[PDB]
Amino acid sequence: PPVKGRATRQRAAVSAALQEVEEFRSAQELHDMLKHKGDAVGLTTVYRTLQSLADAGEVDVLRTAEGESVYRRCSTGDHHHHLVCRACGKAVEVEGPAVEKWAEAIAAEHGYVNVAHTVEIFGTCADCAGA
Amino acid sequence: PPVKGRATRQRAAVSAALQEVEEFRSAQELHDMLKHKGDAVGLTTVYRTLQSLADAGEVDVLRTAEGESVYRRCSTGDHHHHLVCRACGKAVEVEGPAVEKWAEAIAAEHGYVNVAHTVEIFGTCADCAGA
Ligand SMILES: [Zn+2]
Ligand SMILES: [Zn+2]
Ligand SMILES: [Zn+2]
Ligand SMILES: [Zn+2]
Ligand SMILES: [Zn+2]
Ligand SMILES: [Zn+2]
Repeated sequence: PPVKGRATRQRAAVSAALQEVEEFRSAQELHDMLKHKGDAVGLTTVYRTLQSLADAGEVDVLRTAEGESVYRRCSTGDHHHHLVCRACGKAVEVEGPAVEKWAEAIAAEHGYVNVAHTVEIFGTCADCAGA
Repeated sequence: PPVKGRATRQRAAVSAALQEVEEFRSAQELHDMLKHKGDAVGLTTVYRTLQSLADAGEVDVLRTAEGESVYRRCSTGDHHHHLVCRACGKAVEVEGPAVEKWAEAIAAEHGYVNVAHTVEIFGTCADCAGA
């Protein structure tokens, strides 16, 4: 995830941390993990970096049930949706043109100019049910 | 909108105020308009009664983009999704089988035991362009 400004070891470290993992996580959790592995990087610094990255779109955002935003550097850059298990945190890249066509159709029927769909599916793995 | 608690003027007043308005609105906005109407009801009371109603399923919840929560009453008791114009705040309920079929297919393919899909979509309506 290249940054608009000059690259610095803090930005490189947070980028390495983002690409290191695949689950969704907030600024606090990634701050914890980077400090524990030996980065010593600021909370507001990582917050600003992920704000800039989300503005660039290199990472994907998701508001949890409480409300806090979690972030995930997704491999696929095209339009896509994520199936997320809260017990595991794993994200599966799922995309369907049917929902996009439905959104376009309902927007046209209602005469709406632009459509910005917010779709998320929350579930549990089969292993989660098993003990 | 019956409330699980005993019959009191607070619950009746907040339920009537919610019924009168047909726009997604935050707890603070509901408290302010209730105060202006002369109810003189507490903000914590508004929050508690609103949470009780949301747990009862008689009301529809939604999370704002910035983080706050808005709530609205829809006449239909059946499951439905919402199109909400951020510029005006007006919300309209629709239902399309395609999202349900896609969710079922994804759950079957990935083996997820149970899933909970949230589909709330946003777009500007015609009067926004009109001047
Ligand atoms: Zn992705
Ligand atoms: Zn999509
Ligand atoms: Zn799981
Ligand atoms: Zn509704
Ligand atoms: Zn509008
Ligand atoms: Zn649905």
